[PDB]
Amino acid sequence: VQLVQSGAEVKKPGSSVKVSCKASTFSSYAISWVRQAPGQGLEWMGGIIPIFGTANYAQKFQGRVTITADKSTSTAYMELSSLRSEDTAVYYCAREGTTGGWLGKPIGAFQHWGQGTLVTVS
Amino acid sequence: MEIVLTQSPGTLSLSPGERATLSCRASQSVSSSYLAWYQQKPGQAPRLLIYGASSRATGIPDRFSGSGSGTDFTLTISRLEPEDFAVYYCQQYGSSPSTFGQGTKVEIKRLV
Repeated sequence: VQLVQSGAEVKKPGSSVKVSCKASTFSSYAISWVRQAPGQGLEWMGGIIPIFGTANYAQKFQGRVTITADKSTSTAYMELSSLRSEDTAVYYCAREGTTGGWLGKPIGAFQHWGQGTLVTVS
Repeated sequence: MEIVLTQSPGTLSLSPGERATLSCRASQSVSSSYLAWYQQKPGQAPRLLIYGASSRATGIPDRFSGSGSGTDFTLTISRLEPEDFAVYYCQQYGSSPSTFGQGTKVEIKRLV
């Protein structure tokens, strides 16, 4: 289980950014996005179970975050629009742990994390 | 209404070998003790230490333990090793949205 994210981005205020996370089962477990600013700790944005294809968002980001997934490429995506200086952060994709294969029960907490993607808003 | 988690202290300054006790207080009782703890070192992703308030994640050493229920949770490192100076976060995942504490930095005590 490895999560590998897209590279750092520097963005203009008011633009949108889309970050990817490639997993290396994919369709059956919850993938979340969590961000972290310089020097707000960690902050949960939303999550997606790719098999169901729909996302759940924190109300804080509703209306400007889009979380999608692609089964063939084993890739999750987070798009964040209308960027502001306060959105400068490392954005992480995370997957819940399991006690196991299919003998494992999911345990909710984030066992697996991508390396993060720094998004800087000028 | 999201559950807010507040950690204390903001910074804990200790020497190697000392016991570290970190607290996490929730604004509302955490459903099913679905509470986790993470370690993070600078420029690295977080690492899961504890889930379900008190269960150690795979590969996590015996000196880490978690306890608590309701609104008060504690992560204890029984004897701090040098590799344990880091930031620690708590997280609840019992209710939507999942939320995290602001982090407690565990750092080495300044020279006398």
